[PDB]
Amino acid sequence: FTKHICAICGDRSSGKHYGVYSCEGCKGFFKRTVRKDLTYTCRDNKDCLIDKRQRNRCQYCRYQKCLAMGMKREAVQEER
Amino acid sequence: TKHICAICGDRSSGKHYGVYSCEGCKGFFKRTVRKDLTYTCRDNKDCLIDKRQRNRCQYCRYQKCLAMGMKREAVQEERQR
DNA sequence: CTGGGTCAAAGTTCATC
DNA sequence: GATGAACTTTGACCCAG
Ligand SMILES: [Zn+2]
Ligand SMILES: [Zn+2]
Ligand SMILES: [Zn+2]
Ligand SMILES: [Zn+2]
Repeated sequence: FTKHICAICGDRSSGKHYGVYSCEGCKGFFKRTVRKDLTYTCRDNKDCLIDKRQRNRCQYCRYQKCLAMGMKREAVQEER
Repeated sequence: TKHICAICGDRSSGKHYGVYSCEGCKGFFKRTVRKDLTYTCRDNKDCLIDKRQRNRCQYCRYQKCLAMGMKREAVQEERQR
């Protein structure tokens, strides 16, 4: 079931992931970012629009928005 | 399931934009859609699109991508380099 | 009331022309 | 700039009280 919306990009959501209502895309993205301790950089103004269509344009801005909406790095477990 | 590109007959590398196709036809469809490129056929819009002559008519290669089922809706926005 | 995993099919890269 | 073989990321769908 996906009755709520993603706080980061506005796509559909099953509910909270890492503390925030998010879609499978934003969940996966935050998980991988944290697991591999990735660092991104914005080529524009560090204010890129994050919606379903544009969410992959800028990883840096997608990641800042994950944090801004409440996703917590501590909620990502170690790899099994 | 097929290992032949439905557009040009070269070995396909998997399904791309809805059609079993090669990396060449995938790449060409992606670029055409992303950049809104329009081509013109020099002959009569019926050029042979095969592994060896696929680049000899962009108009006919693109029309064949569409005819074989490639979907423009499956090409996404360009990401940051 | 959300942790985990996969891998098809999206993506980009860059040597070669 | 265009191409295409090789390389990387995404996210829909599945697992589990
Ligand atoms: Zn999202
Ligand atoms: Zn940005
Ligand atoms: Zn082909
Ligand atoms: Zn032609």
